[PDB]
Amino acid sequence: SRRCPGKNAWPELVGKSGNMAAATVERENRNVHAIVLKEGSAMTKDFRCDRVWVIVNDHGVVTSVPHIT
Repeated sequence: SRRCPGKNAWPELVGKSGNMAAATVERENRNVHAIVLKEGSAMTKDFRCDRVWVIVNDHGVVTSVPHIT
């Protein structure tokens, strides 16, 4: 059993504002929730469909792929 509804990764978000990214996740996937954080943020590592990490740079730009994590 490992198949959650909604997209699990938004590679196309790489390069977009952490806000637009998180929004895209919660919007495109109403079954998940995205959180905004910068590169190196002390965040969980486990897997959570309702949780999507939005890693952005000092400019608030999504540098890492926002995927169900």
